[PDB]
Amino acid sequence: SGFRKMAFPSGKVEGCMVQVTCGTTTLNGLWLDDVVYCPRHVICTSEDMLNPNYEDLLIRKSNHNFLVQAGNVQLRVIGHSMQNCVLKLKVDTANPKTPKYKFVRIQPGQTFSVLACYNGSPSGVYQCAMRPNFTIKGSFLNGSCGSVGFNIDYDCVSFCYMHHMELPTGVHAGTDLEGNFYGPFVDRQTAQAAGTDTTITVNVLAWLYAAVINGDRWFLNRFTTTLNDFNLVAMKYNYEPLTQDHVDILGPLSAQTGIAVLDMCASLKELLQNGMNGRTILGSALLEDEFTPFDVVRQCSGVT
Amino acid sequence: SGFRKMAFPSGKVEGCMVQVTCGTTTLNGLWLDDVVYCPRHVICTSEDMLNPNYEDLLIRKSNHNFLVQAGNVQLRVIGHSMQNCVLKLKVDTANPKTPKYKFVRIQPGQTFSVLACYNGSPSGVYQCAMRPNFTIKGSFLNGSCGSVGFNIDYDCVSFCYMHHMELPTGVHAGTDLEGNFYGPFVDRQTAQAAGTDTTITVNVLAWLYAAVINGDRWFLNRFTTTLNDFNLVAMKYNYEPLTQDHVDILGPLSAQTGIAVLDMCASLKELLQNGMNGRTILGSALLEDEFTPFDVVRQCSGVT
Ligand SMILES: O=C(Nc1cccnc1)Nc1cccc(Cl)c1
Ligand SMILES: O=C(Nc1cccnc1)Nc1cccc(Cl)c1
Repeated sequence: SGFRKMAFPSGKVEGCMVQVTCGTTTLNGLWLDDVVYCPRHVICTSEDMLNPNYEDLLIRKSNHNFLVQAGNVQLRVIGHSMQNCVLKLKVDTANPKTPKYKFVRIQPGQTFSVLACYNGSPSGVYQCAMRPNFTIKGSFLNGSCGSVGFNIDYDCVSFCYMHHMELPTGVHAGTDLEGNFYGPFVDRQTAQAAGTDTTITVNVLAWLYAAVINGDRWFLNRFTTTLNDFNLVAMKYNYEPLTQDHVDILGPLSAQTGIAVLDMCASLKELLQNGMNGRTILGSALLEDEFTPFDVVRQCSGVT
Repeated sequence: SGFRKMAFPSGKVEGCMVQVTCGTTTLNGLWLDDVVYCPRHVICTSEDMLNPNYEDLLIRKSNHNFLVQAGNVQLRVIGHSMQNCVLKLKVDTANPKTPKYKFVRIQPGQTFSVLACYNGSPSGVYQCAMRPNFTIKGSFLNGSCGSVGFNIDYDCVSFCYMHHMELPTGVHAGTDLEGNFYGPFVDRQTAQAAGTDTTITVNVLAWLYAAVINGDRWFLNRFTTTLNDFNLVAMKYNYEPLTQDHVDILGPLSAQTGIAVLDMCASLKELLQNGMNGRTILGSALLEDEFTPFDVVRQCSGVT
């Protein structure tokens, strides 16, 4: 029992972190096989960041200008290429620590672990959700760029995120490992509108099932609701509309607890309309949305 | 910017996890050098757990009865010994993945990362605080015993905790790596009183400084207080009494923000007496106490 915001074990990802330097900028790279991936803004200077012409900035750079260091060993760069907002540096040595890996583009509302790094060295690991508006509320400082987000299925690391920037609002933006930004963001030092965010309804419901499994049941009530009635409440409280797909994904949790999904929706409806009344659920005084139904089943079953 | 409940990178600890089986019980062991450490209750059966005579149960066991598996390789056990509530299994092979390590007994209120494991395999990593009452509010299932808590200072892993049991209340109890329980707990299937817990005042204050550094300043006020006046409020709200040692430890955070420690104490006093008024601080609707001043400085400075 007990429920924590649990990150994946970061060992397989720590073995992939390197330092990338170009000119006066140093950030993190991910070394998989004979390729080092890093944000393309490593090639910029303070004069460039307002509206960099990346194609032009990269033309002034040669293989020898990209200094890649993995701990104490220097990697030899034999090729460089820009793919969207990421640079791919071909190196002459395949990473002996390369795990089984995939590059995936996660969907908004899905979760992942972030291994925050500075100068190619890991500082910490935390669990994140990709917000419905494609931002992440992380913990990153200048130098953390190139830190990656990932999920692990037994021995395969699915990399889903690479950190690129902090918006003027303090929220974070980045790309998939093909350099495609999540959201409307561009890698420029400019004010950029993050769209209206909503709460990930299916995750809140999954976390309410996690609460029930772990003994916190005060919020359960004698009511039920329909998808339509619930969705009017979700609309009013800036919650993502619930669909039958979401109900279907909550099936295992519904089967384990014996509480029908629409009955849990009626609990959530009462928590939205009345608040917590100074009470807590799994140590929280607000409705948590950064656990998916998959995360709940995995944590409550002990998947390694 | 941003503030997360950040765990240490778990790679150095994942390389130490093994599976320990004795009879019909399987749990986790920590393999450091040529020694495997695990909870001594691995030698019990369901008939024994109410009041095991560990000395007697261990006498019926030989080196060949302790099956230690590190992934796919079996380790050869050449010695066994009980030290307090831990078994030390001498193996003929030193762990090639042994990092620089220390065994430390942490103080209540200090934090650490837990690498939850099942059958010698890591499932996840999370940050914990040792409660003032020597319990930990973790996430552990049956089979998680032997999972360890640790801190990392550059390349040295200070192991501080090994998981032994879940109390009937759902909170967790365990030992240091010499087998000494934290708190009054004994490794028996019996109801055991956890003492009255309090909130870790110095940590809440450290987290209020983390909030200020990251832009959340609404709670700051025009008031100040004394250690004595604050301690009367702390007494009323079951907060640990604040001492000059705690104020001294908050010195760096006080210097960085320019907010005197007693001024931050007056903010905390108003939050205790008036609550949050439906507002949040660093994404939380309650006062967080699982970040030490050291954790705040480290996260806000980027120590790797
Ligand atoms: O945000 C940037 N760095 C940073 C700082 C703090 C936290 N995370 C990241 N650098 C940057 C500046 C302007 C545009 C771009 Cl793409 C990158
Ligand atoms: O608690 C025990 N296991 C467990 C289950 C769930 C979460 N954490 C641990 N086993 C045990 C039973 C009785 C006394 C002792 Cl020391 C150990």
